[PDB]
Amino acid sequence: DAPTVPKARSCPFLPPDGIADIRAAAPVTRATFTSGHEAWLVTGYEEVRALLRDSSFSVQVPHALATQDGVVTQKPGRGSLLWQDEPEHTSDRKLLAKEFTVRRMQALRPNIQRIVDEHLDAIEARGGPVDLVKTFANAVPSMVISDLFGVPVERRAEFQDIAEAMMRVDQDAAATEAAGMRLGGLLYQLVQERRANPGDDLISALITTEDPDGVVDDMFLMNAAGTLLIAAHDTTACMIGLGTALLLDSPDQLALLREDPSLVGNAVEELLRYLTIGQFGGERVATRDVELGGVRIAKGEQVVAHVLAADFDPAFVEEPERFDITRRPAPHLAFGFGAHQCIGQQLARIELQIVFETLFRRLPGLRLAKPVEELRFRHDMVFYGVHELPVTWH
Ligand code: HEM
Repeated sequence: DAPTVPKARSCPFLPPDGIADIRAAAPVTRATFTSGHEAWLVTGYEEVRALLRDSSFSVQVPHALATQDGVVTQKPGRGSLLWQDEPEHTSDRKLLAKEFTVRRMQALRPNIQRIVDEHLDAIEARGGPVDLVKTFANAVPSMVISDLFGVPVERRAEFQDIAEAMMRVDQDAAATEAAGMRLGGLLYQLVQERRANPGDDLISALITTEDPDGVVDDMFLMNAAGTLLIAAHDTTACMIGLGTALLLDSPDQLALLREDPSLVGNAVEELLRYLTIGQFGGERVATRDVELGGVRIAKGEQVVAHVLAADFDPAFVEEPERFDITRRPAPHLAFGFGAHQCIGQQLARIELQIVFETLFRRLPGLRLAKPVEELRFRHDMVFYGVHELPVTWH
């Protein structure tokens, strides 16, 4: 009856205490997870990469281990990617990737600058103190996605409100469901409206993409839009909030940043590694027997890629436990690895670069409004973060 995965953090910016010792002894081991099911726990950097690169592992798992019951909820179909296996994941990712290009993401920089400035304009008009989460972390990323999707500015308010409601988690089952149906309704109308009046947005591009093959219908488009939005919003928001929190709690690194603004890119990469916000890790099931770190994984067995522990493997980086923005960026696993690796990562990087540069330049002497020990952390969420971040500035 294998030991329960360490979850408790005596320091909120750092991993659960017990994890380092498991990683040093047994980087592939057995554990009991939050559902009460026992699975393979993979904590070593090399092992977690080998696991994520191995296309023997399916993403269509028998148990949701991070959850109270082992119950894998309702899954989306073609175009949603997250729960697809090859060959259909892959060809559908390929279709998506044809239009959701890194070129298209780079082309969104002016948009992101504008959105970031608009939100800061609003923050500075009010003073002082504000909740950065509500007013900035949760708002910017969904607005970036609405530009990606061609949403005109008159339509932003509704999109923002619907995206936000979808995201929040002081909510019972029905409220949660209601928020999802309100979103799906919005995206269905958005799809129709792009079919009527195409534009230069991602959805209009997907509508006319080359589709041999017959697969891009309204359903496929709704699944892709919803997954892009969902995957892009809470993750980026968590990074903005936690990354700001960790920087404000790290006046040493922040000083290095103010002394040398060219460190923003490296800061963003060190923040990604340091926070690895997918705190519980990628869930896979073997579809054949596989050998991983000398240990044999049977067909049908479930495995949890603990990307957070891997991002602190001392074989990955030296003194993994210092938060050091001067590091030359290493290949962290915050965006995953292999076939399911974050498709929007170049966009997330651009957003975070613009956010952190603009935030610290525009609000100099930004400062926590309460102590760090009073902040409330996202203990049980798929994405780790803070619920609120009260701050003031000059
Ligand atoms: C800000 C930080 C973000 C993090 C830390 C993150 C993390 C991830 C991870 C860890 C995966 C792999 C999941 C797994 O292997 O189980 C993934 C996939 C995905 N991400 Fe991100 N993401 C972030 C931002 C974004 C943005 C801006 C977008 C999209 C516009 C995005 C869109 C997606 C999509 C559709 C997938 C699934 C890809 C597939 O399954 O083939 N993410 N993300």
